[PDB]
Amino acid sequence: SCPTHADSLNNLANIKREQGNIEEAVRLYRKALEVFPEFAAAHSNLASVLQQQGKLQEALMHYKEAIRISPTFADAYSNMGNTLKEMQDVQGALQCYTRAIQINPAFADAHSNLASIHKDSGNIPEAIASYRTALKLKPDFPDAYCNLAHCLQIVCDWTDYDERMKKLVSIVADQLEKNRLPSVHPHHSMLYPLSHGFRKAIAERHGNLCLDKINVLHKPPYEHPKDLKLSDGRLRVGYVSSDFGNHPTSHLMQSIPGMHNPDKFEVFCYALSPDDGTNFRVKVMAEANHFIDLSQIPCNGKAADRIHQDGIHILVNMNGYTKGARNELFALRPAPIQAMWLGYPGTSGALFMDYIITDQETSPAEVAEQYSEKLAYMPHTFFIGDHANMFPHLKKKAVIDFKIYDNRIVLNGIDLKAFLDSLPDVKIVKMLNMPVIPMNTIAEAVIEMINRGQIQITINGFSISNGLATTQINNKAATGEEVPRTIIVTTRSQYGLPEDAIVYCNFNQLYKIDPSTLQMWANILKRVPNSVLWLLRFPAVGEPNIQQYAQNMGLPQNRIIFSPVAPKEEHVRRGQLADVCLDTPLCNGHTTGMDVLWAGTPMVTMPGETLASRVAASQLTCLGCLELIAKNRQEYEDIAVKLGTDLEYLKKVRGKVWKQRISSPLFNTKQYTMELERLYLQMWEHYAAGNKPDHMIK
Amino acid sequence: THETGTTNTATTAT
Ligand SMILES: O=C(O)CCCCOc1ccccc1[C@@H](NS(=O)(=O)c1ccc2[nH]c(=O)ccc2c1)C(=O)N(CC(=O)O)Cc1cccs1
Repeated sequence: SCPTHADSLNNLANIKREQGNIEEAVRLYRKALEVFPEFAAAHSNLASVLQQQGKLQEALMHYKEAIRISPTFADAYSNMGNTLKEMQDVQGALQCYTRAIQINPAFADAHSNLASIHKDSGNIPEAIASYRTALKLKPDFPDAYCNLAHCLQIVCDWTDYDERMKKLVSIVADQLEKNRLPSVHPHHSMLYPLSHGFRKAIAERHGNLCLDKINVLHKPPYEHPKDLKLSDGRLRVGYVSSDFGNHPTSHLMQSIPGMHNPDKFEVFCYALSPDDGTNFRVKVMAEANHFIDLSQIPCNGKAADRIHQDGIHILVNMNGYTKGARNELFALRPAPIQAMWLGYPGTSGALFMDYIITDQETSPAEVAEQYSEKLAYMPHTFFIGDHANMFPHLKKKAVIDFKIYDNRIVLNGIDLKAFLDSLPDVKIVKMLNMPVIPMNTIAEAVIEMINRGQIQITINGFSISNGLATTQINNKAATGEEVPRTIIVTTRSQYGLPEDAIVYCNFNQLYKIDPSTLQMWANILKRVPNSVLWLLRFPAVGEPNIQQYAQNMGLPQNRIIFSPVAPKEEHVRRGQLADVCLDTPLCNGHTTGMDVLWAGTPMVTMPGETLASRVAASQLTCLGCLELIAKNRQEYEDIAVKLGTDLEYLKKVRGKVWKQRISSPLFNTKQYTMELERLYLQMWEHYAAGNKPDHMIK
Repeated sequence: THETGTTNTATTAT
């Protein structure tokens, strides 16, 4: 037959794929293969759309067919790499990309896909070089440009930052106008100066990818319950998460399933990840009424069937657009009410989510247009943490008077009070109050342990541990799986912090910092002569960039001190050494905001307009420290400078945080669960009365 | 962190 026939079907299918007509594309590809069975391009193109539909094994089969027909078919190798990467076979992906680039060194797409492996592997310098090769070969390449831009964000390379933001916004505008998937990921859109409409549109279009993967299942709509009779009057809530394990989300809410009222609620936890063997997974499996390992049910149709058979009334999406999500489960709507909660700081933009659980501080009603969901308000803040359960050894502290400071040499421990009963020369300072160990024999031995770098010592039968050696003493304590047994010593000397100056800290990933933020921090340090900035090597290759820009702003290098990433327990504990935390305005600290407040460290924040830029102020409002919340950059700076220069004020504010972390609702998981339950019932009564979702802002 | 998206290549038949 004429070659134009199969060629025309293949090329028309390519167009249909571009337009989003995936089902039509599949038909045309398969008809092309009917007309011309040995059609390498059609095999590879078909496999591309099957990949997009989640039919990964069938895609692999057709990639291999294409390559059998054409051993040097570089397109097919690069496309196959993308499928192996999605299947988590990183080595196979690399072997495919390196083969494609060996066949065709000028293959722009293959260089950019290779770069995505280096980016995910933590090799940012090599990712950057490969993205730049891709853009050299194909100067108009939105995927490469935007992922390169995020590489540069990660390492705080701000070269031509203003022009980078221009082009990012231009790319998104063009892709949205042309009905294409934006090359900016929803979770990254918060970092760039895009309109709220663009951010919600980015999210909606990423959610539509889930539709392509469920439509091939041809499942009918689910019949949903309209009463609680089958559940004996109990409301069935299902928590869906890939992060039941050693993950920050468990560090936040692992207590909540077990605190639900069993008289009125039946709790189902659907894990999207296998059991990692940590106590976090043990606890949720033991305390939930039911625990379902969906990682054993990879078909989203069969997994949604399981949710529906359990009779779930409210299904809670804890992933949003993060690693491990299976939002296909929510697209299938196995429950009549589906809510976003906690794990993802932003809107799904998707029709299959009814609510986002938030609060009036985080998401004031006047910005409801930023969200596709209806707002459902928790009464104080929607954020929560398990710090009271995980880190009770930090509820009290004592210090050593090496001369009195509350944050130069710090001891914490469960048996710390019992220990101090034995030391007759301890002094009690009332700003609860703080015991002060004088510079005696015991104190000298503790300081000798730190200076000498010993792991622990024993005094009066009490184990005293070096705070830098927790993983050698008890790995489960370092991770937060268990409460440390010993008395732990934490000191500014351990981290190179000055003994006689103000320490401002921020322990966030460096990509949450932008030039405007560092300039603001620079203005503060210039106004507090005795002061340094304490930051984290995340990643370390960002350190020289921050240092270079800080010096361009008039800050010498010795004003910024970096520490490595620490295990969870040390990370929270060493926050006690700072005087003040400077929150990132672009995207706040979220978990890290809870962490510093639990240590008693005041956090200064300037809430923005996005959900992610307003969480810290929501936390401080619940805590009851409205004076740490700035309305603009001037106020942010003035607040931080006053804290660093008026030491009586600093003592007062730190005392407020230290006390109100306990007395306010911020860390009260029992009160949170109770209020969360009241919110679920408002949702259920609303649905049971035959109403579509509406704002629950009271 | 999530996995970085990739770019599929559409092959034109000639
Ligand atoms: O809510 C927020 O504020 C942002 C959450 C973003 C998601 O993070 C993820 C995702 C998947 C797996 C694990 C994590 C982190 N766990 S964690 O409980 O948040 C933690 C544990 C130990 C730590 N030690 C330190 O010295 C400083 C911070 C720190 C944080 C993690 O272990 N990180 C460090 C690493 O991977 O090397 C990531 C960081 C977050 C903030 C600074 S680094």
